[PDB]
Amino acid sequence: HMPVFHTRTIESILEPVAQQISHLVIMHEEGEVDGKAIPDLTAPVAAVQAAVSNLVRVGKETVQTTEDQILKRDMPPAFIKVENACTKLVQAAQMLQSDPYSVPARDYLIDGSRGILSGTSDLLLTFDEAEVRKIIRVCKGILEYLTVAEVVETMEDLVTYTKNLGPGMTKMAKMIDERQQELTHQEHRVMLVNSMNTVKELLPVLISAMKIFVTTKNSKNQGIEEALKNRNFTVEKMSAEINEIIRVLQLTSWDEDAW
Amino acid sequence: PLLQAAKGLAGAVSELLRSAQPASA
Repeated sequence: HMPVFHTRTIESILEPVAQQISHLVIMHEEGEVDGKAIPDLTAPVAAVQAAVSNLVRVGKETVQTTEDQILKRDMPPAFIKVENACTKLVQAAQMLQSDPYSVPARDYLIDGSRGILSGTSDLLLTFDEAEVRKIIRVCKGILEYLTVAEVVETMEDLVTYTKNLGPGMTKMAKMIDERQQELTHQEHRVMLVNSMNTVKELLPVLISAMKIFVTTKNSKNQGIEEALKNRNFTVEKMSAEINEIIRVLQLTSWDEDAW
Repeated sequence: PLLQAAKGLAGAVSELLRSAQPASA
């Protein structure tokens, strides 16, 4: 029933509130505590309404500013969730201001607080899925560009190829590095990291195979097909490493049912 | 930004739960 926090960022933001809810429940099992009046919660609830309203606007701005259709589809249901839970909190504060000892008002308080927790988790998760999709798009870009190696036959096209690829790789590596730090499972971290390391080591090897090929074509020594094949093998081993990374990232997410 | 907005909501809910504790206990 209680939501699962998948990344370290999400855990840091939500875990403490989840703990606070449990503390309140446990506190209420003690005889000295249950029976006591819940103080006036009008103002503290007004603060929550204000923060919910801010979160919904920021989310709506995030929905109207993105190309991510999956995001545009998933966020709204989460807005409905937190708003509904917020409504319960507002109701409970009303009930508790006339009857500070209501047991059903206290239940509304806990249910509203739990609902906000899970609605916020869902929202943070959706936003996290989308960030991961951005990383996957970059990897997929690099994967596509790796096949451009097949149309490179001149030394000039090679220099262009190298100019364009190097920075794409550097950017992929940074994103993977950032991502590995969000993960809660070491299994995935080392997979991602070792794969990225292998692709980085293969780059100069690919660029060298492409050069040998161009040179051979020019100089004409007859060994052109060996050169092509070797270049293709390199592209092939790099492409498999990247596909592995894409797959681990997809495994590291897709998490919620939504989309 | 979204992350800061969620931190603010988590903050408001924590303060609310803390205020719900009896005066005093």
